[PDB]
Amino acid sequence: VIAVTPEEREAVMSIDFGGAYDFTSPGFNLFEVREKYSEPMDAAAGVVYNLLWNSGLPEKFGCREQTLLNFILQCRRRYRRVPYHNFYHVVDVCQTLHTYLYTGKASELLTELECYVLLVTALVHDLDHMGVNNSFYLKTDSPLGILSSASGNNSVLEVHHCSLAIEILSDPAADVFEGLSGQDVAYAYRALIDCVLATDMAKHADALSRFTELATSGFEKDNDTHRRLVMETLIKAGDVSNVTKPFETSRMWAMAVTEEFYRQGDMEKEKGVEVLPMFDRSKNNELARGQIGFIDFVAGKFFRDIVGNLFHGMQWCVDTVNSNRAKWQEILDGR
Amino acid sequence: VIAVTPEEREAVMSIDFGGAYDFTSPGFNLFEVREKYSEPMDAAAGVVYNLLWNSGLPEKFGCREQTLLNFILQCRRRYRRVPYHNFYHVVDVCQTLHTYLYTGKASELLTELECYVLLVTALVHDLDHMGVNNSFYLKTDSPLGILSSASGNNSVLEVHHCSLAIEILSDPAADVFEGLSGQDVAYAYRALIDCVLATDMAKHADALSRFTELATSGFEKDNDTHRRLVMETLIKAGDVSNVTKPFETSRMWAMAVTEEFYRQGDMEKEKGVEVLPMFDRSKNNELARGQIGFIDFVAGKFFRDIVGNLFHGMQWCVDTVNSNRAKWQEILDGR
Ligand SMILES: CC(C)Cn1c(=O)n(C)c(=O)c2nc[nH]c21
Ligand SMILES: CC(C)Cn1c(=O)n(C)c(=O)c2nc[nH]c21
Ligand SMILES: [Mg+2]
Ligand SMILES: [Mg+2]
Ligand SMILES: [Zn+2]
Ligand SMILES: [Zn+2]
Repeated sequence: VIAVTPEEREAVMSIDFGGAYDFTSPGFNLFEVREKYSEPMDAAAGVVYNLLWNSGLPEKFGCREQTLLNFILQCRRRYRRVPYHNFYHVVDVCQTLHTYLYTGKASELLTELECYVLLVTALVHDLDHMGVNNSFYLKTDSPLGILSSASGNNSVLEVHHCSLAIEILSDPAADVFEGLSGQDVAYAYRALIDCVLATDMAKHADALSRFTELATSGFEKDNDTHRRLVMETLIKAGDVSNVTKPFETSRMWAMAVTEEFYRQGDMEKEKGVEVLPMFDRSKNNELARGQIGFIDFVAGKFFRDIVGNLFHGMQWCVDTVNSNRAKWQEILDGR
Repeated sequence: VIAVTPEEREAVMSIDFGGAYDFTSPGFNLFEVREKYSEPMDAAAGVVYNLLWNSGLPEKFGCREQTLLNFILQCRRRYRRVPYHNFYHVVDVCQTLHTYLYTGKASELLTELECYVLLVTALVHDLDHMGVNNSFYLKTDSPLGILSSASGNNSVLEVHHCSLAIEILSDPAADVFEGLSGQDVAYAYRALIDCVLATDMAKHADALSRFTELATSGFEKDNDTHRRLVMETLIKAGDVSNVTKPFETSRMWAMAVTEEFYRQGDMEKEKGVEVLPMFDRSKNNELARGQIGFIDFVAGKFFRDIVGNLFHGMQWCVDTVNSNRAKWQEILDGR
């Protein structure tokens, strides 16, 4: 086990935000932080450390300050230098989930322990992502794809993310569940795992269907399964929240996603496997049309459905994705 | 990636066996090597390097000498200091499989590539075993157990071993599949994974059932699935081969298995969960009783069945397990 050094912790703690940022606000722009600090990775770690510690949740559940920081840094160490699925993506999902829980009032549907676990889970949900999706592993006969097929689980990356999450938390120095009872620890692990596994987009249609059925049948807060579905739906929302952010911020995320997809396509061309147009740098896809498509077919539809049927406090997400769609449409009609 | 140093390789190559051992013989006794050499772990690594390199298979498939040695050492690094599931167990399974393939003539049912992959697989089949079985993870609500429940695969340990095998092989310096074509590499990985997953004893009955059907319908060497089942059955045989070795050697293995089981039992008592008789140190069970039970209802029938139905050249395994049962019975009747 490679321990986190005092220098590494000090590099994050020394970051001075000068009270010029509201990490609890939906308007927070992580790209601004990345551009204004010479050490963007330390600054990013600082954003989540500040946000999580200041929430009072870690302290409430017996997690020490240093343990929380070590956890954040151990997670960071496991994210690669890819265009999109890097440390910044999970910092963003974590911060975004905080806004859904507290600014969006989703915390009213969960216990405090579940809110804590959901925020922690955001940081481990994409561990060791290599910039290629599950399909790539299966199409290229990659070892990880072969193992997933033989073991009987199509969630290639998600099970991998869970395994690494368990590895990180097995270290006493980074165990953010260190203050929980044995019963709560087992409960927390299952919730964390359920949430990470729920991010597999191959389960999207079914996930949305189940959420809708829960909402229409009547949410019962005393039902652990109902609350679990809420947790899974929230992390899914954060995972596809890029299109619900202020236009300019949404575009920056889109350019990152695009470059990552193109790099996967470059690898697929080399391996002689099928390359979907959206992953092909040579088919000059239009950014605007692609964003309108993701909004209409996936993300916009998802937010309109979950906000309209249960997460009423997250209306701003819908108003913004609708506004962004109109802006992209305007761009299309202009070219 | 932690590279293997020249000094580490030198420590293995400096081991002088002289001509005191025949690593290709069913009579080879690994305990003799362990007891006599001051650096038993280096000597054990030397046994496998000598056996595998001198087989001609690594060279035939483009595996370089240093690559093979690095692979052996990378595997060794991942075995823990537990009583039974340590590096010596996999060295034993590897050596035993060689005897089944060449002394037992099982190589006649496989391609040379499959023989090579089978031998390599023996070294990675128990990577990072912690001295407790799959049941332990489930009974104690361990994170790995929870992930298994959520993922759908009950072979907790075996999937883990495969994951680490993939990790080791991802290193160009230890990639023993480095000389294979892309097609053969994918084939090799699937075979290795199938074989490791086949070692989960929870699937024993089904594994034997399918093997029997293979014999019932007729083995066809040109059928890739038939040869795959042969590979899986052979590694299973090697895995439970302790009872087929010369009595004194078999007895020493039994002592190691027993102590590991007792330690799992001690841990279960500390966690407040059920402890089965076989794992209870406090009952002071007779070594002979446990071996007779294992022979009578598991290993005994298994060898009699696979040898009688297809592996006819491995008759000595059946003859020895029968003579061993008789000796255990005499130890009991004498006490
Ligand atoms: C990255 C991917 C899993 C989800 N995702 C995304 O976040 N944005 C912004 C997209 O435009 C997009 N298009 C497909 N998938 C997408
Ligand atoms: C390690 C275990 C799963 C297999 N195994 C074994 O190899 N020996 C020698 C035993 O006596 C035994 N008893 C139960 N399982 C056993
Ligand atoms: Mg993901
Ligand atoms: Mg095993
Ligand atoms: Zn994600
Ligand atoms: Zn084994």
